[PDB]
Parts: sequence; C-alpha cells; structure tokens
Amino acid sequence: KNWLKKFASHARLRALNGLLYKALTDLLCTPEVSQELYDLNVELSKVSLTPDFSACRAYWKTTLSAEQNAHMEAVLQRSAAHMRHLLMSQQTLRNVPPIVFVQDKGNAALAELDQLLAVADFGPRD
Amino acid sequence: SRYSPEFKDPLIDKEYYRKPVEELTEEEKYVRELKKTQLIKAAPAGKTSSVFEDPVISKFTNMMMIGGNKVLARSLMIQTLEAVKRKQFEKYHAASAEEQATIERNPYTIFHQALKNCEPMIGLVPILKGGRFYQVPVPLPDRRRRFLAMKWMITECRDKKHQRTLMPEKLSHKLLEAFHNQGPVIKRKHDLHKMAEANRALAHYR
Amino acid sequence: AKHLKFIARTVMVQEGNVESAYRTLNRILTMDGLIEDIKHRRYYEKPCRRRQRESYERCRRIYNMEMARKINFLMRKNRADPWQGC
Amino acid sequence: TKFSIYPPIPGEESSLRWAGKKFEEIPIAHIKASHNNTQIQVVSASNEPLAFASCGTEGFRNAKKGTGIAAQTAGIAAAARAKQKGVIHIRVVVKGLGPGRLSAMHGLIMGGLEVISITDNTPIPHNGCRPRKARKL
Amino acid sequence: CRLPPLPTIREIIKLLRLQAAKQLSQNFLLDLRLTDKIVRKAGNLTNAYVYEVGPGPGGITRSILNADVAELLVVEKDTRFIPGLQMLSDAAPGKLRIVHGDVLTFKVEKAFSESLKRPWEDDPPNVHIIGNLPFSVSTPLIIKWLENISCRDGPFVYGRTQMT
RNA sequence: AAACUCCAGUUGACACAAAAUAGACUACGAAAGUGGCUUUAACAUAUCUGAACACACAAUAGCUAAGACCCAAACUGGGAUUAGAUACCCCACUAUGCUUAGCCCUAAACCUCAACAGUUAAAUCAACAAAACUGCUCGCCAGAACACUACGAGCCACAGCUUAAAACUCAAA
Ligand SMILES: [K+]
Ligand SMILES: [Mg+2]
Ligand SMILES: [Mg+2]
Ligand SMILES: [Mg+2]
Ligand SMILES: [Mg+2]
Ligand SMILES: [Mg+2]
Ligand SMILES: [Mg+2]
Ligand SMILES: [Mg+2]
Ligand SMILES: [Mg+2]
Repeated sequence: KNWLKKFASHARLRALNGLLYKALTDLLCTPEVSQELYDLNVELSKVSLTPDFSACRAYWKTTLSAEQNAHMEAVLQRSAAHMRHLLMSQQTLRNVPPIVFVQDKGNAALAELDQLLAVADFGPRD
Repeated sequence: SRYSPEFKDPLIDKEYYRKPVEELTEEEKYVRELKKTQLIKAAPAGKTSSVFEDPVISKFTNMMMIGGNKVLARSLMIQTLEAVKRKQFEKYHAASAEEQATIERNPYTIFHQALKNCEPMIGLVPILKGGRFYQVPVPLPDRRRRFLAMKWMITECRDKKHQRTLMPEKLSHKLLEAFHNQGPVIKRKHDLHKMAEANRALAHYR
Repeated sequence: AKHLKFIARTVMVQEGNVESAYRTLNRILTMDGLIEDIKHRRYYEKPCRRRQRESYERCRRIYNMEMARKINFLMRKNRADPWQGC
Repeated sequence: TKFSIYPPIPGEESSLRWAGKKFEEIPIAHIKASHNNTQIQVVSASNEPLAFASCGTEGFRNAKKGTGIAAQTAGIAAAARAKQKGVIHIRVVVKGLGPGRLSAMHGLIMGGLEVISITDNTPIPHNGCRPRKARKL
Repeated sequence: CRLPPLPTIREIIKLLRLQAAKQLSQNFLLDLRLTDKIVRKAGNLTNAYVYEVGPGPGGITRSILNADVAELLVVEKDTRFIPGLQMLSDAAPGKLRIVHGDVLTFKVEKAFSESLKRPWEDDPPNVHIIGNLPFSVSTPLIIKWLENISCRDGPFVYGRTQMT
C-alpha cells in the first residue's frame, strides 16, 4: 500500500485499566519488548485511561537512585510505541491509545514518615 | 526596600577574614575577590563580632519582643540567664561529692540543650481535599522545628494560669524542666509525635 | 509427546544461580519466537489481519534499516568545523 | 571442565552427580502456571507422586490465586511435603506463562529444595486447534 | 389546558445529574408534533382510559393529555422524571396518575374500574396502551402481553385493549 | 457468580480437525486461490485483439442428500452486572467451518491501472493517486435523483441472480 510514502508522510474504564495493567506487567515480564527493558525490572503501580480514551498512563514505581531513574525513563519512553504495537497485535485490546509512562512517588511520603517515626521520641506509653 | 538588588548582606564573622591566603581554595578566593566589586548593606543594629554573641538567644529575645521594646526583652533574657545560673549554683553547693560532676552550671548550655529537647521532627499540614478536613504528617525542616521549640516555650511562659509569677522566674523553671526532658513543652512535643503516629495512613495524601 | 524429555527447552543451573538460568531460558524462548507464538495463539488472528500485520512489520523493518543506514552514513561529517569564520 | 548449559544425555555417560544420583534419577517438580492458578506436583524419576500443592489448596480463592504470593506459598507447601519424603534436588518443568511461573520456583527454593535444571514445556501447537475469538472489551 | 413546557435536553442532562451529553445512554422524542402524530394514529381517545409506559420527559404524555382523555395512568421506572410528571399532573387536575415501578411487573388489571370490562367478542373496551419505551424493554413487554392476550388476563382483563 | 467435581496434576495409548519455525522468502495459477510429507498424472496456443447472454470456471456466506465432530461459533438458554444494566464479560450448546455427490453464481472478486505492440523525445504535468505518452482492438459512458428500482426476458436460483427503463421533480449533482 505504498509503505514508503506512509512512513515518509465509568465501569468500563476500570475494567479496561485492570486488563491493561495485567497485559503491561506480562509484557514487561519477558525480553519480548527488548533485553535492555527486561534487565531493568520495571514494576508498574497502576494504569489509568484518560476519560476520552486519548492516552494510557502507566505509572511505574521509581527507585532511589537518580541515574537509574533517568535511564529507566528514557528506555520506557523509547519502548512505549513497541509495547502499544504488541498490545494491539496480541488482541488484548483492539485499539490502544498512546502509552505514556509516568513516574510514581506516592510511597516516598510513607517511607520518609516511617523512617522518622522509627527514631522519634513518643515518651511514656508510646 | 531602600536597598538596591545589587547590595549584598554583610558577613560579620571576624575569623573568616583572618583566614590565611594559603588555606583559601580557588572557589573561596574567587568569592572573596568578587565581594570587592559588590555593594554591601550596612550591618544592622544587633549582631556584632563580639565573642559573647549568641544567635539563638538573640532570636529568642526578638521573639519575646512586644512593640519593639528590645530593652525590656533583653532585660528579661539576662534575668532568666542569671536566675538559671543561680539555681544551678545553689543545687551544686548542696550536692554530694559525686553528684557535683553531673550538674551543669553554664546557663547557655542549659538554654541550648533545653531548646533542642523540645524540637519536633514530624509535624502536620492542614489539608482539605474531599470536602472534609485532613491532617497529614510531614517532615519538618530544621528551621521550622527550631522555631516551634521557641514558640512553644514562649507561649507556655505567657500562660495566664501563672498569676503574678514574673517572666524570668517562669522561664528559668521551664528551661530547667526541659533540660531534664520534663515539663509541658516536652509533653507537647510528645503529643505531636503521637498524634502524627495515629495518622500515618493519611501520609499518602501528600 | 513422543519425543525424549529433558532435552528441548532445558537449561542447567550454574553454581546454584537459578535466576540466571531462568533469565537465560526466557531469552532463548524469546529469540526462538516461542513467546510471541504463545501470546499470539491465545486468540485467533484472522488471515487478513495476519497478512496485514506481517506486511507492516516487514516494511517497518526495511524502512528502519534504511533510515539507520542513512543516519550512520551522514554521521561522518559531524565533526569540528575546519573552516570556522569563513 | 567447562560448565555445560545442555542437560546430560541418558545414554552418554557423564560424571555429573547430585548426592550420588545421576541426572535421570532426580525428582521432577512439574509447575503448571495458569492465568488464575498455579499447581505444583513433585514426582519421582519413575513417576511416583510425592507432593502436590496448588494456590487453591493453600486457601487462596478467586483472583487471589493468580498472584505471585499465592504461587510462592504453594511452592513452599509442595517443597515441605516433598522434603518429608527425602527430596532435596529437583528438576523443574514449567508449563504456561501465568503470574506464578517464577514465584512457584522461588517458593520451592525457599522450601529447601535445590533446582538443578529448568525446563519449559508450555504447549505450542504447530497450528492445530482453532483458538477462541478476541474479547471485544 | 396550560401545561408546563417540555424539558430541553440540557434540562434532562442536569436532571439525570450527568453533566455531559455523552453519558446519556438514552434517546428522547422531544418533538410534540411527532408525538401528536403517534397519539393520532393511536385512534380516538375522547373520554378514554390510557395506560402510558416509559414516558420520560413526557412528550407523549402531553400529547395524550391534549386529547380529551378521561384518566391517564403513567408508570415510570426512573424517579428523576417524577417531579416533572407531578408538575404535569398539577397542570391537569385529576387526569394524570403517576406510579413508580417496572412495566414488566406492574399489575394493570386492578388499575382501572371494573365497569370498563367488556366481553371479548365485542369491540375494544375503551382502554388503550401507548408506549415509547427503550428497545431493550419493549420486546420482553410485548412477549409478556402476547401471553396475557393468550390468557385474556393482565391488561386484557378489560377486553381486546388496543396497543400502540 | 454460575458451571464441573464420571474434577484436577504426572505418565501411557489415542483424529474424516488444523498444518509452529522455514517465510526478514515473494513463488505457482486465467482469476478465485495456493505455504505438513511421499508418490502418480500435470500447468493450452510460434501473429495480436475477439462475448452480461456461446463454452468452461469463480473467496466467504447460503441450500439439497449422506457422513465426521477435537476446537471455533451466527442463534438459543443460564451467571454477573445500572436503575430500563455489558449487544460487549463468564459458562453450556446449535446451524455453519470438514468429507462425498449436486446446487446457488455474489465480494473493497481492487494494482479501484482492459488486451497486445512501442517510446523516453517533447510543453513532463488541471489536482490527487501510480512518471508522461503513442499505435491498434474490444468493452463501456454522455446532468442529478427516481434506480444495484418497475416491467419484459433468461436462469436447478421462487421476496434470489443477470440485463435494465419511463413519468413527475431540480439547477444543480
Ligand atoms: K484492494
Ligand atoms: Mg484471444
Ligand atoms: Mg455485446
Ligand atoms: Mg462460489
Ligand atoms: Mg458451505
Ligand atoms: Mg456442529
Ligand atoms: Mg479484453
Ligand atoms: Mg442520469
Ligand atoms: Mg434486481
């Protein structure tokens, strides 16, 4: 179909989010996407579909190191399109919106609070 | 502000300038040479190169101020320091031979340690999101906890249940209590660390 | 079923490194195309869709290789300017 | 001697031994990692069942069966009941690409068994039966 | 008669607390001329007793009321349209009886008087059913009413009641 | 949740079903189509063009007789779901997808490019598509809608297929 020129030129939402989360975890479980992505051991927290189905935000858990965070971000952004293609080719969903990988830092508050709470002085009776 | 943005704050430290040129690193040498070009604000009334200058006590005195009356605030501070010193000497004379090694008589050490014993490490931020109000724990910055220690001490010493007891005497008693991890200010720190322990689950609302 | 067991798709553990053996097995199954076959066989892909997908993949690979070749060929010129100023 | 990634051949004599036994005498842990369940069966080299554990036999119900923790618990239970019959070394045969593919092996290791080889036996037809249609979600 | 205005689609959206024109999941006939045409094809309704199903906004209800009916029984499943139908009833005193319930389970044989019951062999018994329901509900309803006609019970205790 | 518990796991025996990888190949056939292995037959024509109807073929769906039935699956039941739920998810199971002998004769049956022969020089050339043309032949087309329609005729087709109008209307399409 002249490929050269082509290249040259709500309850439902929750079920879809759960399905996409499972599919994305299973995709990241192997070197199917890429060996470099597989070696990074990316863990996903959740998947959120925008109300108009215009983007799929996959929230990935960040680590403590910053160079590793930047590298994982770069690899995920470079691999998003291939993962979308795989999701549509495996017929998990007939149409998948563009995949956006967003960092998740919610657990940082709990982590730091517990760290300080360990060394805090509550005095008598705790 | 009557000062131009060009004006930089002065550095009153007296031993900083006496540093031999050999000890200066190239960054420090560059900074010193830069300071020649810059305009410097007039050093405010207050901090001095005096060897007895103590910024913490100066801040405490400024926080006790009412209506710009610095003479009276400093009078109360020096009276408190003298009262603490005299009480420590009185307890030192009447102490046994072995108990005189564990009595601190320096009122400055007592003041600093008492304020350090009242600093909370975790505090709360008032946040209403879902139509109902929610406290959430947060880590307090060092400045914030240093401020809270002094504010709690002053508010406790300004209580009305102390009828006709003069401020230097009240403050000396509270400082000597907090030096030994006692009193209502330490209890206020503990009731904050505990009531922020009861709300760890809300910490995900940050 | 009729074949001998413990020959196909079998990996030995080196010095008790079970994780490394499992990851090596995952790599072998991936590059042999077995993982994609298993995942694509879960639901039936219609023949027209299958043909379109293969055509798209082949032409995507060809186009990407040509673009990479062009970029690498033109990379040689990316050096310091020898006639700076003029 | 260079380590051989390839398994030993029954015919070709080899020096590799595990507690005095040859490769073809080691017990086999069969893991079936489905999408909603993981089942582990330990059998002897002569195909005599020694232990069995699934996520459902360990109390997990409905969606909780299809998690890593449930498969790990099933692996630990199978490893305990196989240890009680003299099993130390095992050959792992994994079938399926479910969530418990690796967690079951982890549970077996934490239960005390030593994995000497990993084999994949996931069913791959050479285009036999027709799969079901895609879900129109 | 002075009847209140037909609700607009914006008012319907706000009443259903949807805040959008995409989550409606329902179609309405908010044109009184088409409803007049439908009620005209339903026949002569002068001093007739009409059983209305699935009114919603009430265009069919208004068109029936404009026809000189005797009493209009209106069964609605969604409570949120009941205030509008109550305003309609206040406009027309005594001509409108609003009931909340499912048409699939509502019992019509008791609604009207027993003096309207005519023999099966006679003409239709001055009782009419009119309905613009969701297409997911009209097929079960017509199957149920076909069974009732076979048994000459339910809405057809009154006789050969006509349906539109 | 229903369903099954004559259930499930290992091992052994075991299709009238479908043919991983090779294939990142681009082949064969008039087209439709054709991608597991072996063997037997076997892929017209030494000018070209030449048919709605002549003579032979035509994916999928559909219909007669018989058979096979793993899996899939229009319909048909059941489970779960808002406030008129999910047509959509889950379970079970038909016609049908398969073989044999006959029908039916339709596709975005498309490279949306009629067959043969020739040219690359010209102003290349409305646009886009797929560079622009020449010779010769057959087929077809002359505003829109009425109309993949009505009537007539033909057909193993019986509200089916092929051929295919007119009136009224409009200034557009
Ligand atoms: K085409
Ligand atoms: Mg010819
Ligand atoms: Mg002709
Ligand atoms: Mg055919
Ligand atoms: Mg057929
Ligand atoms: Mg069948
Ligand atoms: Mg021709
Ligand atoms: Mg015309
Ligand atoms: Mg016709």
